[PDB]
Amino acid sequence: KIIVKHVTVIGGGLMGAGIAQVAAATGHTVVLVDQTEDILAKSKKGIEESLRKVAKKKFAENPKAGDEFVEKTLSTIATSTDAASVVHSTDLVVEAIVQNLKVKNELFKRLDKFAAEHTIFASNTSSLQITSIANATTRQDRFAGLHFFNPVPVMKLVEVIKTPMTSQKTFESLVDFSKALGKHPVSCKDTPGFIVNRLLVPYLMEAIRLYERGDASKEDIDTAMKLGAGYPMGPFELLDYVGLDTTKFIVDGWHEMDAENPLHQPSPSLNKLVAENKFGKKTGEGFYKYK
Amino acid sequence: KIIVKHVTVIGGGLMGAGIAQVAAATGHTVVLVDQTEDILAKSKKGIEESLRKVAKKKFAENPKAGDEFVEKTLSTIATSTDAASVVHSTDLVVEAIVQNLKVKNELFKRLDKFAAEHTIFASNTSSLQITSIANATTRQDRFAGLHFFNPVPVMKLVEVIKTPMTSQKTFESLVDFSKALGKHPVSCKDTPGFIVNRLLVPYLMEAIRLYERGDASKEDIDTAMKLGAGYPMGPFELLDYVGLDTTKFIVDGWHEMDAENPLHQPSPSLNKLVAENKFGKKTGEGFYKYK
Ligand SMILES: NC(=O)c1ccc[n+]([C@@H]2O[C@H](COP(=O)([O-])OP(=O)(O)OC[C@H]3O[C@@H](n4cnc5c(N)ncnc54)[C@H](O)[C@@H]3O)[C@@H](O)[C@H]2O)c1
Ligand SMILES: NC(=O)c1ccc[n+]([C@@H]2O[C@H](COP(=O)([O-])OP(=O)(O)OC[C@H]3O[C@@H](n4cnc5c(N)ncnc54)[C@H](O)[C@@H]3O)[C@@H](O)[C@H]2O)c1
Repeated sequence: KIIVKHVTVIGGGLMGAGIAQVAAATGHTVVLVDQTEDILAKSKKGIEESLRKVAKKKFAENPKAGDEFVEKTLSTIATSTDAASVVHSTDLVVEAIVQNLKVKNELFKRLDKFAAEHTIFASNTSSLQITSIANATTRQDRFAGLHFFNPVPVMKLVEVIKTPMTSQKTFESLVDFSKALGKHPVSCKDTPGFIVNRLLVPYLMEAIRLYERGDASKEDIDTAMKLGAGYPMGPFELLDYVGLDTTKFIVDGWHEMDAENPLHQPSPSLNKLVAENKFGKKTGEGFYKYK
Repeated sequence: KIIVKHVTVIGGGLMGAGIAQVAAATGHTVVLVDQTEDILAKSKKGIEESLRKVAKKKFAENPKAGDEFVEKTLSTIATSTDAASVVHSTDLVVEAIVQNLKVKNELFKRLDKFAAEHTIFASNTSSLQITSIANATTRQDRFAGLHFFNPVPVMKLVEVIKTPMTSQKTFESLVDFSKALGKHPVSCKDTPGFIVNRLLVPYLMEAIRLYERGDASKEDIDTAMKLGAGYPMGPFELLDYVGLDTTKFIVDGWHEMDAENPLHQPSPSLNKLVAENKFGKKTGEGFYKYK
């Protein structure tokens, strides 16, 4: 049982950068990876900005401290464009790149040849079976899902996904790692949607359908779930918040592998909006318009 | 323009007593109806204790005002075992009794002939279509759903259901009444589950099925939805809170009405717990053990 000290995060987007940020802020030695240096420098700048925002709202009584915090955490975030150059000495690889099974497998297959014997491989994906990706390597015992939620620095939850091949040693390691990041880990098999998404998304789709049916208004559905269920965000504010494109993606997928399941029939409204580039808060408009 | 001032509540259970308490606590004259004097004496005793509980905090700095509040509210709640005798000149009849369609229709067909012409009829039912009960009277235009949530005096939401026969005058009357109770009304057509239950129960069942499939434990699933979706209670904690038998009854109804919808497929575990009289908190045990 080895303790994860060096993390190699692959993906400089919202998730990857967040994962990198939290790992470094909790003492882990990180190497963020992306295709260009501009992508990387820009991703790291976002980390700094986010971290400084944290600093002020924690070290407001001694900026001198907040500065050390931010530079210390930032310094342990090395960067590289070819992950193959650092996996030979890394303890864990957390992938958070484009949802393309082929590209992911090509990545992990090559990474398999460079990685150390102990090195563990994890994917933060939400629309692919960890198993499909793990079979690109001959490291299945050290392969598993490590699912975070945006905004990673804030969401306390982390789903540790166990394939039929994940060893018990790999599992305890990521569980331990999850606690080391200050997050709370849960267990789930390699089933579509895992826990959260499997229970959130189908619900988000139902709300949409109740609206399309004209049974009630969006504003009302949102009020109904917030007040009658105590949810932080109404379903339509949540859809716009997590992305309409992101949502449609996971659902088209589920629908694809089970065309007959009613829980995944596509929504004309969600499609139209998505075809119109109205992805929610990201694009300033989804089911609602924004500032 | 009908302004609801005199309200007749039929049913002194958890929902009934709660609806009467709030109505009376917000300046409306109330007549609570039930089958026997003891029932009534107990319902009114609970209302009095709930109010005291509040008044002992709310008026800590004003004991006198606190008593006046409790007495005035209490004395604005009359009791009776003869509904027909009360609705002679009432403005609103809110029904919250045993979930038997046959019994509700009889009660309403009868009340319909004694109530004043302007009296609006409403049902707080969760497992019946308002249209059905409405057609037991010849006052359908004055018949609607007025759905509250336990604990009534706390939950600020109220679903105002309008059938395709309900008048706008009626709808608006109940919307103003809702605000008068200090609640926040939302509109939904007469469709099974309306909004909250229609979007919450099937989710709760999906949580149960995920567990029945063995994909994840109840504990992790609840932790997952709380930390990952910010929900106040995990689906299992919530299931024990709302009543496994209550939950079950609704789902069955939907299953009977739609025997082929997979969202209403019975849950072996849910049926077992009910069969073993483990309904949740109101038993000390359901999916979990309490106190
Ligand atoms: N958006 C969410 O809240 C959320 C939650 C869970 C999971 N996910 C999934 O996690 C992934 C992370 O998404 P994101 O929002 O950060 O997106 P993003 O587009 O901002 O970041 C992805 C990054 O992957 C890089 N990349 C692509 N191919 C690469 C390769 N071969 N080598 C190195 N880098 C490569 C891209 O240049 C890009 O910067 C997505 O696939 C997404 O579906 C998203
Ligand atoms: N229990 C819940 O959490 C919950 C949540 C939502 C909706 N509901 C619905 O709300 C209504 C209220 O349920 P409750 O929890 O207070 O139940 P309850 O069984 O505690 O109360 C019902 C009351 O109705 C009385 N009653 C029955 N038939 C009657 C009749 N013909 N005339 C007069 N009184 C009669 C009973 O004596 C009893 O006091 C029901 O229709 C129920 O399906 C229940």
